[PDB]
Amino acid sequence: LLGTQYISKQEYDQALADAQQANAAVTAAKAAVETARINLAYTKVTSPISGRI
Amino acid sequence: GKSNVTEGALVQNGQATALATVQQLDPIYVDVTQSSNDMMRLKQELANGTLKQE
Repeated sequence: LLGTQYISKQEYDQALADAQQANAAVTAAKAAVETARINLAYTKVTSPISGRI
Repeated sequence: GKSNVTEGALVQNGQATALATVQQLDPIYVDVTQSSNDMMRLKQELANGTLKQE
């Protein structure tokens, strides 16, 4: 729509924000998955050191 | 100082054993054990009198 009629630079910006805004939440949850995963496959091995157990 | 922990050893936040010991030796403190009754006479004398100081 940009350059076309209805776009209403404000409104497109409104969604583009929503784009901007939503994806940020996307980044947010991804960590949530991340924090969990590192809390799930976290278990267990082991002391980053590789040695006689 | 030394390391209370080697690499890989798990730790918690503000946990009981600090990991390493920083220190500053340029100045230093000496705690002087003084007989309780003693220092009495000290001011006891320093007003006694006499005694004096520097």
